[PDB]
Amino acid sequence: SDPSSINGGIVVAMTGKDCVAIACDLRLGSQSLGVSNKFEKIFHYGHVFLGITGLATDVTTLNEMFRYKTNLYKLKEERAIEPETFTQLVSSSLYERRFGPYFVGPVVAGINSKSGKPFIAGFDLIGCIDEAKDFIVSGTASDQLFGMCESLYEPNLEPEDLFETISQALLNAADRDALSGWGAVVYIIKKDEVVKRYLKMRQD
Amino acid sequence: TSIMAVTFKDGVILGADSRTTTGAYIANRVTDKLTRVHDKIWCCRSGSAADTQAIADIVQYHLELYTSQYGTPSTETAASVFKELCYENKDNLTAGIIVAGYDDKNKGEVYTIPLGGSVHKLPYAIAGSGSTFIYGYCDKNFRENMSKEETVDFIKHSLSQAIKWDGSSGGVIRMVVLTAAGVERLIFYPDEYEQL
Amino acid sequence: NNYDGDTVTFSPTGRLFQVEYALEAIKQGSVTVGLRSNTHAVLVALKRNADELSSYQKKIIKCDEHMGLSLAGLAPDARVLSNYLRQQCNYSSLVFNRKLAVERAGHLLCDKAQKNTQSYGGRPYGVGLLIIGYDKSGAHLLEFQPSGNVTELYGTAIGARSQGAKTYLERTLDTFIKIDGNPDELIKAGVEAISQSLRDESLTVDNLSIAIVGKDTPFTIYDGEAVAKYI
Amino acid sequence: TQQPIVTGTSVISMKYDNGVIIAADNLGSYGSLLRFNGVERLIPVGDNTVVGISGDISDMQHIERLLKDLVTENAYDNPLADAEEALEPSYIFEYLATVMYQRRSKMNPLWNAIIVAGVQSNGDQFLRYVNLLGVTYSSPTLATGFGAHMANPLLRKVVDRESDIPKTTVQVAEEAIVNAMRVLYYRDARSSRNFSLAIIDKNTGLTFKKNLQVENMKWDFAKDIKGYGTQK
Amino acid sequence: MDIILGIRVQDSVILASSKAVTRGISVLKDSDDKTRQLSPHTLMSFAGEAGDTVQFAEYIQANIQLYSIREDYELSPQAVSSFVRQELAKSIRSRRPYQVNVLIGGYDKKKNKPELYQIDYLGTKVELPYGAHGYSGFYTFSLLDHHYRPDMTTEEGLDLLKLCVQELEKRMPMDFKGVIVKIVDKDGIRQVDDF
Amino acid sequence: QFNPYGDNGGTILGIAGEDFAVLAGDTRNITDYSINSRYEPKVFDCGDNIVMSANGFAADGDALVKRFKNSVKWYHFDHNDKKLSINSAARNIQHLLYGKRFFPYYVHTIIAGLDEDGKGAVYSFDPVGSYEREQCRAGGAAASLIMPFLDNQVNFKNQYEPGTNGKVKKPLKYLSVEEVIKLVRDSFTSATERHIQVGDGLEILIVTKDGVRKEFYELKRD
Amino acid sequence: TTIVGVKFNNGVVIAADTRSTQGPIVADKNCAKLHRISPKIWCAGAGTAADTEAVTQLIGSNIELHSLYTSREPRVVSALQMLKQHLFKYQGHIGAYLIVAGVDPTGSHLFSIHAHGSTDVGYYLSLGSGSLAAMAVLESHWKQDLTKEEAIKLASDAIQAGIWNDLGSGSNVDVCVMEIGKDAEYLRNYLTPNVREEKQKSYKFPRGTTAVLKESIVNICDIQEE
Amino acid sequence: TTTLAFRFQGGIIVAVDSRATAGNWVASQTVKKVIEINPFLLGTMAGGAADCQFWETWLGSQCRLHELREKERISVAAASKILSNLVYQYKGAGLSMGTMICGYTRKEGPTIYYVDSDGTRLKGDIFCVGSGQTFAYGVLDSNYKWDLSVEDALYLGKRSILAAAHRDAYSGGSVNLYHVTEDGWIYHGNHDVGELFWKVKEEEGSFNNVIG
Amino acid sequence: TDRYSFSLTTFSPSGKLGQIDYALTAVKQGVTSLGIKATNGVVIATEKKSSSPLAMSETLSKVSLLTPDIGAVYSGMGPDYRVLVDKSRKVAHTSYKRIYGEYPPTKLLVSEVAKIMQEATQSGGVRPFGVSLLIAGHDEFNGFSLYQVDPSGSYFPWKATAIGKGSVAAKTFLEKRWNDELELEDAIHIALLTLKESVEGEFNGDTIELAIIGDENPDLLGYTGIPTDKGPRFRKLTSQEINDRLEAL
Repeated sequence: SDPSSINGGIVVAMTGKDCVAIACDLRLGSQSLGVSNKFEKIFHYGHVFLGITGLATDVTTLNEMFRYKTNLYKLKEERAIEPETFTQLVSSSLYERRFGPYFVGPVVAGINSKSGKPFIAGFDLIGCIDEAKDFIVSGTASDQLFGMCESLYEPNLEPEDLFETISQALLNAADRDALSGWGAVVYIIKKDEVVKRYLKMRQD
Repeated sequence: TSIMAVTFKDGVILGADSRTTTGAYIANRVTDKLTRVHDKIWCCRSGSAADTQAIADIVQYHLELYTSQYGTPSTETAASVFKELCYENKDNLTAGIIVAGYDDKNKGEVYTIPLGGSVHKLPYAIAGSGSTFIYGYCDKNFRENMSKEETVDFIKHSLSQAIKWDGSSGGVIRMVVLTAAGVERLIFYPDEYEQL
Repeated sequence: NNYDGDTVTFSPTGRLFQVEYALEAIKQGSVTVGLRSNTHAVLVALKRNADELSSYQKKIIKCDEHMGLSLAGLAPDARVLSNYLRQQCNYSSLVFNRKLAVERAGHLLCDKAQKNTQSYGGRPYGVGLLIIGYDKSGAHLLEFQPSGNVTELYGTAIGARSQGAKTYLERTLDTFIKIDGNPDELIKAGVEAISQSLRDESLTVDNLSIAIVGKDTPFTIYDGEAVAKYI
Repeated sequence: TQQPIVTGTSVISMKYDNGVIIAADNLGSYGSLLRFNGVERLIPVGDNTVVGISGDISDMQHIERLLKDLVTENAYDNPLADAEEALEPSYIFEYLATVMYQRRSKMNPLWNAIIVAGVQSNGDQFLRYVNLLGVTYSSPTLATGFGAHMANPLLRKVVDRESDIPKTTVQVAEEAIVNAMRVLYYRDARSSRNFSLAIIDKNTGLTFKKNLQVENMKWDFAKDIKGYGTQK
Repeated sequence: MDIILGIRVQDSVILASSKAVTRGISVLKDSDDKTRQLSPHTLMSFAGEAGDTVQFAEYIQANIQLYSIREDYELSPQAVSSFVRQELAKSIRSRRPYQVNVLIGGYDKKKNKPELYQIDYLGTKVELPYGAHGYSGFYTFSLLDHHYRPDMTTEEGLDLLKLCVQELEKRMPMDFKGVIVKIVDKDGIRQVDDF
Repeated sequence: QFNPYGDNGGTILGIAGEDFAVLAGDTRNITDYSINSRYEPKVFDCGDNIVMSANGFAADGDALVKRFKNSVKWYHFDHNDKKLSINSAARNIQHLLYGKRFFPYYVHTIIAGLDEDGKGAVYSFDPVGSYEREQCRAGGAAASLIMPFLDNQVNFKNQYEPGTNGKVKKPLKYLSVEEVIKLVRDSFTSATERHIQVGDGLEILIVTKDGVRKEFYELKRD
Repeated sequence: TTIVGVKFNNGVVIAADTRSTQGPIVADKNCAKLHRISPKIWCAGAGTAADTEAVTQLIGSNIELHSLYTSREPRVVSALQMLKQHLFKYQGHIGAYLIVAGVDPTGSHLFSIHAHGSTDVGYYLSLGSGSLAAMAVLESHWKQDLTKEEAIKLASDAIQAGIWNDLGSGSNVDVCVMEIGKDAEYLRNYLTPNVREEKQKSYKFPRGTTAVLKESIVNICDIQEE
Repeated sequence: TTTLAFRFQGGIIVAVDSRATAGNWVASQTVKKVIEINPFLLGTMAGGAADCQFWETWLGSQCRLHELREKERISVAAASKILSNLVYQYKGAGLSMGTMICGYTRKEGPTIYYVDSDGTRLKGDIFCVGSGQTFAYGVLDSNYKWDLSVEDALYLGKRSILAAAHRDAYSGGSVNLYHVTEDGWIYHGNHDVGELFWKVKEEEGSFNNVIG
Repeated sequence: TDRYSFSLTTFSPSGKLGQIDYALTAVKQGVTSLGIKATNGVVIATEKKSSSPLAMSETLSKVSLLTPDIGAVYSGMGPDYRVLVDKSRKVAHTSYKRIYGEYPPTKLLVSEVAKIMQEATQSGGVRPFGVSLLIAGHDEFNGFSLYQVDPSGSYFPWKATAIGKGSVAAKTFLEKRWNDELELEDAIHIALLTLKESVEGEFNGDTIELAIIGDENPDLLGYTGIPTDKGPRFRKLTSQEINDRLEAL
């Protein structure tokens, strides 16, 4: 059908004060049939976190693509790449294959080490940088995510207010969507310390 | 949209409207459809808008170089340049150009190029898509070898009819006059011919 | 000095030495004599074998059903040109329905030879061809140099000891043009001509090769028992 | 792809004892509008061959370009190529043929139909046909387009086969071609009163008679007809 | 299409592929193998589009063996899977795709553990303790949740597999004429002659 | 749009003799309901005792015939005036057809002459290549009118003896070239009546080992 | 997306919305839409969201090249003629509809460019989905010879017409005012209509509300050595 | 069209019919569909007449050329896996194939391979190909025996084609028999379907849809 | 055309490439140029020379801007400097700026210009560049930074350095005047002063070109209203400005 709804997937991302959090589901389907409840859609190059939604194979292709580009950045200029600089590379890689593109929708989430600001950004198929300082949502339960996320969220949250909001936001769209859910992992990204917390949730 | 050019005793006078419709919404209404491609050889553009302009830039590049190496082009020369770009990309570049100009040796000449790209010399030309309403007017009341005053009214009066019967023709009537005296622009606003 | 192993460099005496050296490829080749009239042209060639058990080297090459070339230079170099003449003969027939003119076929030939004498790593062709043919302008005999220069002649020769044949023809020049409609004699006057280039080489049924072209004859090569009535 | 845009009418023709006649009219219609009048479709080539072109006006112009280059090409080298190796009609034909085939293969055709009308140096008549499919044939009567089934029948009633070419003289042929322009002019809805005419003879050279009109039309009958059948 | 199940018990990967091959209206051959030995302890089973399958199974087996004779050390299942993933990625961007679904089972002698992997026609690698491709998949992923236990032995695992086959045999309206079983384990790659 | 192939009709009949060959075809040249020309050959001599006809759509017919008469020329040139067999002509023709298989030729091509047993051969090809040595075969529009008749009179197909009643097949006939020629014109007279793509002129190339003879005979013109 | 570009006596003022959409859903309440070819050549873009941002970045690249290769200011025409040429090759497969504006030494300019390579010139042009609405307001209030303080008001009310009546347009209204031989001023968030009310309550939650299955700490740091 | 081969313990009987078509009418009935690749390999023409006839002759170029380089006549398996690779380039270019390359070598015995348009390459020991492949299978497979005689295996071939000829519209003409031994193929003559039909019926007392 | 596809940079028999050494010879013929890296800027200075006094040196650029943060200054051939400044601009934008959205770090751009040097020792038909550049710049991660790119194709980071015909004298003077802490006003005071013991023609602000990569300017940016962007840290000083500071030596 849709080339970005044939295995589903979602990514939600939110900012708080002095922290960000990003989270994905763990579902890989082939249409109707569930194949796996343990495929990641979040990856980490350094202290940047890149969540990638959309078609199954291009999540994986694109992970090893940026794995290649992040290595050459770090080696030449002798530091881990910053969130803001990286966002520009996520845009260009999509745009190079302007026709017949990568059928993804990534989410960049970090906290800059040079300024200490939460910073997040988004992309469509072709990739238009979507600034925010709220939250950016992407995937196949994104219509639901945009409503749900906005309603709970209060501008700026504490590092563990932020775990309760982005967890509920993700659960409630994911159990009203058919191609999302089925086990999920929520990350809380503070300055220097990332915790990966799997979530108890509905498998049916 | 209506474009025309008429030969007369002192040279050739070019004529255009200024409405460019796309759909029902008029994008621009002060369009200057009369383009200089040398300095005594001006053209008239009609048809697919981006594809006429693209060609014209290339023709301009050809003639600027032609001047600089071989000497000044003629109406004939410029029209030829035009034809061979429409002719060799004739499936996808869709252009009706009227190339009109004043030579210092042969006076005014007019060529008409339709969408296939075939040159044809004419003592006045009309091409467009608003010029299918004034076809019978232009032939009956036209005379070859008219004095200046007459010519300017002949092209006004036709475009006034084109405006009236074609709603893809409108706004200002622009005329550029090419003569040995030089290069003179006239502009006629709507009350000035809607009066008639 | 190094003007002589470079085909791109002159030569303070205003030459190139390579085309000249290439012109000496013709002198060490074998002899051939051509003579033509207004209705028939003839090539009379002396083939030359290496030893007793070796065969004799064909020296008239059929180019078409009305065009023939004969070498007198080096054989490997002649195999590049023979195709080229065939190629432009079939292209002229194919496209323009025209049995390729002899005179125009010379002009093509020039420019193939020139473009390798202009270019380094290239060489002038060491072969020099005599090219006969029958078109609507009549019969013609061309002499092609390694230079790429073509000239049009009542009769000529190239090879080894070519000068003596040119003499036999310079005399007998005004006899054979006024022979017309009698190929028998035209063939006979060239046998006497190539006999002045011998030096006890004789002419047998294995040495002599004649080929003719007519207004009533296509291209034919006689050899074996067909030149044994013209010894 | 290429499909017709601006199109001519028909070029019509027949053989007679000492040469060939060929005639075409002066029209570029752009469908409904009959937009170019006095733009000629017969192109004399050489000095004894008239090559009459139907179909596309665009394409036709660009094949006149190649004919002119071809006279330039045959003249080169040789001074006797304007006397006894001139451009024969079979020559002008062969190049036009071969061009059509090769353009057909790349699937962008030069959309024309050509008659190549002449007389050989041998004195033989030559009238030979090519079209945009690449098809060739000779006949005693030949016609492009719509005229290949309108004009062609009338012409072909004078010369039926290859043994009435000797018996058809320059004056019966002149008449038949005039007549067939007029037959077309009634029943063909893209036509023009002006037409050019060439007459190719084997002793007076090529004569190129321009700017004839069609006359002696019938209309005298049309005051009698009233209604469509119910109305009288 | 054709059956293609994997099941990874604590000491062996048990792969199975269908015997029957039906090209045209008629089964033409009834015992054809649909596997290729890549490495002594790495096995690849295939089913997919007729005539892509032969070329893609033999292509990958040339390249993996070349890499093995070079270092004299066979690549992990983990590695094999990724190289497999990579070509299928490339093939849907290319003019005509290879649409060949493969289950890769290998014994990893470096973790000293058996491992199973699933790579679909699009090129998605997934580790899984059992897997399946095509319509075959639909009847056995549910039946396998019921009886599978991670700590099983091989002979337990063989009777589970003959349960799986049995369920397919009735409920599938396409004949497969039973499976051929091939086991991949640390003593080599062996076969079972019982269905 | 563009459509790149037509049809120009006509029909051919190649009959492989026993010591002769005959290749006949009508010379009627048409497009749609128009008669282009009364007479315009569809049987071409190629020389070296092989006749060739490609009938179908004219434009391919002219070019593939043409590309064969060069492959004749080049053979004489580089293999040094060796004889070109009918048998070697066939194999060669197959590559000419097959060279274009994606924008293919449109003509049924039949060749005939005498090969290296001195017996008549006719080889007939399908448009994208393939060929088969036949004893008789037709091609073209009207070919299925002419074929089942020719099978009746030559190969005596389905004719049994009188008084046996099927227990014995009717004995074969040794032919001469005039016996056959009679039969060609008549089968064509039928096809012309009963089909609209046949008529005008009938042109019969005969190959004998004494040279290639060309004999014209008229049909009805309709 | 409502984007006006209004020429005036001493310059040009170009203003746009802050809404970026992805389908019917509002991606971003506030996002930039005015981008910078060159410091004196601004542009805003309408049509397809990625192909606005990249094509500006790209002819941006080559002009910056070009301005420094010539040791002179980069002209409005320089930009215009490269855009134009570049868009025509793909024959209108790259979806961008830009209002291009700017000042240079040879005066004030204002252009519009379609996705193929039509270019028009008025003293007021608009592109977007808002185009229609924008344009209406302009033709009533506008005259020849407007002052700055006049111009900016005309630009603002013009985008506000855009917001009320077009749904592809909304949120805040951005302005950038350029005058000839004076610095180019970016007034992002000039005029804010549609200021979001207070939500009826907080939807904050006590600790422990959701259920964790497991927890871990995962490392973003390099390997250390004691 | 209906083409078959089956191994037994003497080698491989290859049998084909000789009528082909175009349209709904008999184009030819003189066509032989047993294309000699080698004098030790027989290949069959089914599907498209041109494509099978062209390539199978090219395979025999590459077979002849193999013998020269390695000084050793090719295996049956090596022949098939040249053709499969070549074919597979022309996939999605409209190329239809449908051949079996059958050979007897001393290192493989009798072997049959089927090659396909698609580029499948299957080994197996009874392969029936054509529009009438359904009707060949029946008679073959109900009386197949590995331990079979050479007189009896040519008659089992004969009869699989004669059922197929009878019921399929497009088969007919003649039946061709080949016995492939180690020392190359022997041709076991031509049997017209016209003459054959009524002799088999008189002998076996089979056929009793058909009046008699 | 071409018919050269073999290097003309070749090793000598006792080692060392002959050609990269010769190319370095052409550099020490040329003008004297210096660069002093301070804690808050980098100052660079060079001397301007003309064919004749009828030639202007105000329309000639012996200091160029590559990006708004990283400038260049040379000693060596004028022509080689010209092409090597342009190819650097083109590769600065095409091999990083498009992709990463910001201008290259000073180190990263230095690294790129060093491969261009390399491909004019390597690859047939070419000879090495005949300039040594100082590429001074500022990036966010190395602070201010000074490099010296040479025809060899290697680069070395410096604290202050000299190249040209006065190079040996210059660096002996620079040894004694480099201090750990140098303010931007002090840095200018050493660099003019060093260059003055390497001048024997006219000494005026019209013959001495000086450029600072000091600290940033929101007045040569061309706009205001984005506080992310802070203008050119590169700022070439006109003749008059340099001239005030010559009277204050």
